[PDB]
Amino acid sequence: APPTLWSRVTKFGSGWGFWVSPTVFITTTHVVPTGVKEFFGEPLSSIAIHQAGEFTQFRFSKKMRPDLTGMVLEEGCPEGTVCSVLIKRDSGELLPLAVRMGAIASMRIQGRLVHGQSGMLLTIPGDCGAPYVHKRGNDWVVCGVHAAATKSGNTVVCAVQAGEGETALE
Amino acid sequence: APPTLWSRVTKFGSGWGFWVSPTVFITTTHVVPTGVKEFFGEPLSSIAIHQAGEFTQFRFSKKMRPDLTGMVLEEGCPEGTVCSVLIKRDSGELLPLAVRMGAIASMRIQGRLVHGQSGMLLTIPGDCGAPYVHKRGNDWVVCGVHAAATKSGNTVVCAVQAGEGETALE
Ligand SMILES: [Cl-]
Ligand SMILES: [Cl-]
Ligand SMILES: [Cl-]
Ligand SMILES: [Cl-]
Repeated sequence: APPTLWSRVTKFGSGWGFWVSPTVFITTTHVVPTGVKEFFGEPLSSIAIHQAGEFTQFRFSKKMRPDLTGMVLEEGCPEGTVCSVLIKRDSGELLPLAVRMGAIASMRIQGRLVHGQSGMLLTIPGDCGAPYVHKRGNDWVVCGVHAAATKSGNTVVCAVQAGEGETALE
Repeated sequence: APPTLWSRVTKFGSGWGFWVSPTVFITTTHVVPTGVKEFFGEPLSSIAIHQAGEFTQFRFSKKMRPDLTGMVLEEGCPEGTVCSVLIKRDSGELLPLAVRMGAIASMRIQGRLVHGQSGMLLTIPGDCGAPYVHKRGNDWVVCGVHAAATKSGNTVVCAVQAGEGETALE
């Protein structure tokens, strides 16, 4: 992952989020701060906030990152796709983790149904919101945000956009 | 423009629209058929319909074009960018037109304020909805939908997504 791609990964709430474009930010629902009247200084009424399970998207009225090109956001990826989870730590450390993605499904996690994609590491709770990306040609695609990990044994889950289709369970 | 890119350009209402991804379709507001209860066989309540001036986006619940990758949709492009307007005609003829893009502004056109970008051809009314695209590296970006042309003298306008910013007038 190049520096500019890492620059999209952004501290947010109790986790992280990701600038898909100058105005679009995605993150994991459970890290979104509660009881606030603005995000990044913008009043809530100036933001189109779309939340479905553990997937949250903000579309700001203001260009927040005019330095960035738009990039492609997809609903997960095909079985077996190798992605990178672009984890930043509070210290500043970068920890890109390779993951081989599995099935898209609605999965019960900590009492809630979560629409997401599981994968096997080839994480810590503070990492939630980190993007799952993969390279397509010379460009990068984002396809989920980090939502859960097993206590051991190398399974992770990213939340993905809402959407039903023939390749997903359901 | 490659065949797959052309394949996204789709007859719609009194004009055309464009598949940005398997679920996202953009078109020009004035070509959207009136008094219907579905688009492409999908009931309106199953679609997230976002309309701002002459820019209309549909996000379907069903994957309508699962053959397609997502591609980047931006709000217009920098001054001077050479785009291609991917015009299909009812006969099947392809007529890609080169255009050098100008200012993004809210412009009065036929009595209505239209948020769009003007450009100079380097069209017919039935062409409305055709995408304005430009190549970035090895990939293509869409940045507007055809909305208007001057009676002569080689000016065109594409509608663009809502959004204010330092490079646009307003
Ligand atoms: Cl690399
Ligand atoms: Cl920009
Ligand atoms: Cl070419
Ligand atoms: Cl697909």
